[PDB]
Amino acid sequence: PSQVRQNYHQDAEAAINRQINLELYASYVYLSMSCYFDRDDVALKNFAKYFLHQSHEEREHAEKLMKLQNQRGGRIFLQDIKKPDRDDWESGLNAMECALHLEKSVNQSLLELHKLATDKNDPHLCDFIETYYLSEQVKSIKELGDHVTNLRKMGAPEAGMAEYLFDKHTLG
Amino acid sequence: PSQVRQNYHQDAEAAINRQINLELYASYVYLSMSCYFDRDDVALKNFAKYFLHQSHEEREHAEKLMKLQNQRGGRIFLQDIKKPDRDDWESGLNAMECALHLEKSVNQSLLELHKLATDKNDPHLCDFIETYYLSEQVKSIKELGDHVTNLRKMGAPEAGMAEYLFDKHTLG
Amino acid sequence: PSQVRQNYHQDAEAAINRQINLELYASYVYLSMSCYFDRDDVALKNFAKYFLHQSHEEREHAEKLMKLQNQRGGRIFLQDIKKPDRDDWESGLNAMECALHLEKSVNQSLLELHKLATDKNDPHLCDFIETYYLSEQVKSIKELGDHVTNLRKMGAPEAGMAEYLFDKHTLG
Amino acid sequence: PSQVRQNYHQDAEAAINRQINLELYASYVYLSMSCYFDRDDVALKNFAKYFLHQSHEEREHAEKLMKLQNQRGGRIFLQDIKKPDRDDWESGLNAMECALHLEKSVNQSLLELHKLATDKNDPHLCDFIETYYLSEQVKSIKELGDHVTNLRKMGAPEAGMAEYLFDKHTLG
Amino acid sequence: PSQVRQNYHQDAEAAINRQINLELYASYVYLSMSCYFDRDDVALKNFAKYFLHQSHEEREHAEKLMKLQNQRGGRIFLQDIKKPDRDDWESGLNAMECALHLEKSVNQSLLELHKLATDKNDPHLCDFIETYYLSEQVKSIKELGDHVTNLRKMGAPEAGMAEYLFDKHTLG
Amino acid sequence: PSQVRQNYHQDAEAAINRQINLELYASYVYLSMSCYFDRDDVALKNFAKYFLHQSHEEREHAEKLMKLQNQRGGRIFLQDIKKPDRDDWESGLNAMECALHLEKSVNQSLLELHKLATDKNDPHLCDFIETYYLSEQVKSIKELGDHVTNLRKMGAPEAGMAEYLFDKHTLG
Ligand SMILES: [Fe+3]
Ligand SMILES: [Zn+2]
Repeated sequence: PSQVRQNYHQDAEAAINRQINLELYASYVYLSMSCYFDRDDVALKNFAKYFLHQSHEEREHAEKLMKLQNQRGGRIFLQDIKKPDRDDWESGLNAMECALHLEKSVNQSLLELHKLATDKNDPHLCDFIETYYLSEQVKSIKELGDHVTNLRKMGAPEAGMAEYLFDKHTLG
Repeated sequence: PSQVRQNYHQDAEAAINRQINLELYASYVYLSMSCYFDRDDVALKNFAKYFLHQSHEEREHAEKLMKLQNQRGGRIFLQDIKKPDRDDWESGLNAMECALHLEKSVNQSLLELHKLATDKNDPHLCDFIETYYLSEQVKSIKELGDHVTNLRKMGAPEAGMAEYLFDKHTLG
Repeated sequence: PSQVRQNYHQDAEAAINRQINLELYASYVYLSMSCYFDRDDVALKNFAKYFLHQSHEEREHAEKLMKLQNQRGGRIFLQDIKKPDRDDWESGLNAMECALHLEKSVNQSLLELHKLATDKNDPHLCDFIETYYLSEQVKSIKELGDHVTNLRKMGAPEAGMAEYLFDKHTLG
Repeated sequence: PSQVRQNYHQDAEAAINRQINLELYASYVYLSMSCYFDRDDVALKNFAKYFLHQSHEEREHAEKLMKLQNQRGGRIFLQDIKKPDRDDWESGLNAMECALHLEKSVNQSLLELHKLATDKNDPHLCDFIETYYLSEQVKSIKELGDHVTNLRKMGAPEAGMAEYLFDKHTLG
Repeated sequence: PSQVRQNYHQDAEAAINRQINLELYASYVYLSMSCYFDRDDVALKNFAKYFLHQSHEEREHAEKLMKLQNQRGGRIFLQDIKKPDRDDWESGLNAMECALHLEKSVNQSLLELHKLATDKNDPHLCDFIETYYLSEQVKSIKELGDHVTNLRKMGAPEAGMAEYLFDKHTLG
Repeated sequence: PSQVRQNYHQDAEAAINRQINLELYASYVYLSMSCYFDRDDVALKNFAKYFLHQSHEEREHAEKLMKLQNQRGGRIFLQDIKKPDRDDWESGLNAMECALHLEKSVNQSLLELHKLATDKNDPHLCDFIETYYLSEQVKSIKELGDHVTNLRKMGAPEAGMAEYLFDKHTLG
């Protein structure tokens, strides 16, 4: 056992590794979205910038989980970062909806992680999750819901000016 | 259900609405205290300023609860803000004691809210409450206890100079 | 009678208390509108900011009325702040129209207050009203009329881009 | 009962007093380590500075705990601060290992305190512990583990240049 | 013997260790006073700040004695820091009187230390004591006498405003 | 065919996608190395920082390849980022050797990419590779060779002070 490990259940370590993989996958999905919006035939620069920022934020969340794992004496066991479920995201609105679904799934994973840490009576793990990931997930999910709502009202994707003007105003 | 709603129990939403109403009522009570101390026949400008600041802080707490409600996909259902239980607060000491009682009741409501969020396994709600309201309630209750203790020792309300000097020194 | 009171009719005192309640109610209604526009399924951040500013301005108007009441030796008697007539304001255009109606009603109340103060020959009360509330009410009513006109011409709420672009340009 | 006390179990008060004593004892032990490394025949100035900083941080932790106890209406009951288990810490590596053991024991005490506060449904106490002591304990334990690991790899204490160079580089 | 030790009698080393313990005990007593004055039911913030400053100054005096012990080649042998004689100090005036008694006892200990260092013909120890502790003790004892005199004249503790106004003016 | 695509062979598109995957894998491997060196039982902060910087640089290289693919009208097709071949890198010297091998393999892939772009007569692709990846690969491979040489000469890993001093001086 690690010299620093204390009140850090093994299955909490495994859940943290799984959450690290999930955050890396979310970063990869956001990178895919950014790439799709950097396409010449999509050409939504602010959508691409927003999703690239989300990808970097997800990578930072993963790195923070790795730092937490090392802090608690757990060992990081990296897995394959699965490819995003598709390459063509088909619209700014569809990409925002997929990002909302991804952040809701990541929030569900973090909620299960917090539940596990509570069951194992790991107050530091619970505090770390609720301080650095749960509030961030709620804020990101609310922002994505706002984006999806605005795009839907604007008439996206059918209304071609909708996505362009959302790119300029909301994301620019 | 709201597109952003996740792990947000209906009764947690109802408790948040009730807490919003309670914070608005506390703001109204503090406004009443400030108005009472702005009276010509009371004329405690720093008591009035202190209670006006408390009223604005309570309004900000309510607004933050509304922001949380919207963040979690819950719907804000505002109720009548009941009038404060009295218009004449009868002294700086009595007003401070009533403010202490009000903050204790608001803290009890927040504690019940945290208990409900814990029973419903809403870690984000628990973290939000404990981060933005429980520490603030403890600090405010301690400050009000200090104010009441100092006013009682100084001889308020019978010692008419006690309230004036507390207004100038502690609240000024 | 208050030592500072002179040429302040009791019915003027009651009218000022009623106006304080009405301004607090207007603040509450504007807060409700801001909450509605902070919803994930509405997501009009500048509408929410505008109505929150209106709510804070109405609260400041009530605070100034209470300061006036204390200045004149009258006694502030706070009443229940009634719940806003609805929680779902159903559109930016509808919210602006309801705000216009609310400000017109508040202006009518202030006009009746000025008429009363003129009847009781209270020149200071009349000057206070016309200096701090009548001009503000006219300006706010004109601004709300402009907002409603622009939203109606834009095609709101049927034109989904109308409310979004009004949010960005006029309110942003 | 203190006028500010609310949802503060007496046994939580006793546990906080015990944690006060434990943090003061940790401060005393760190002071002893700093003194040992300020010895002419040890002469590790950065080890002494590091352990003096740890002692002052432990004293600040105890001060914050007593501020919390007063904030919650509990009564601080100070006990004898037991002398450190020894005066000669016999090496930088041994002192770092003893500091790691001390911080692990303090973290275990804080974990038991958080468990008790959770059992007594004291969300403010739990939040205070996790916000100000659990994260700090994890960080300090990780830092001490890093220091011990680096000293062991360097060959300390047998390799006499190991402790000196760790003093200069890591602690300097 | 320590390589640096020179003209440093063994009993001078023991007296320095005893004085280190006494200064740590004085720091602990001042910490207890500060905690008592941070209580909600006495709530004298400037009394608490003054006694916390005294506690930190006593800790610094102890640290300087440890530095002197190491400088002279003596070995620091820490003992249990006895708990303060009581937790409830019962008043600002009583706390100031107890602090005066504590500083006079510490001054007596330092005077005996200087007497011993003179008997052992340790001019450096005598100079260190008279330069860093005797003048400080005389100044602190005079300040505490002034505080006690002012509180007694003001009518403390019976005069409730006495302690509050001394807290504000002298200690604030 | 993309409206912007010109002189961009399908083989070049596929090779760019493969190089994107390889750069992402290199970033993942560097992240694994950084995490390994952030372990309590490794505790080489500058090794961890160096490998984290390498991981971020590899991610930036991948992002630049994605930008190039979109610029040329090719379509980014992301694949699974395979887990690094090991989790425990077992040494600073071993990690540097593995990084050298990884950068040599990435440089070989880039060289094959340049060979393909030359065979397909894609001068812009060749220029992009040789301007942004070949010089960087040569510089990184030389730096890693220098690091490995210095660690080997220092006696790493057997000389436990070797890795620590390389961490402080070369990487710090
Ligand atoms: Fe060196
Ligand atoms: Zn002293």
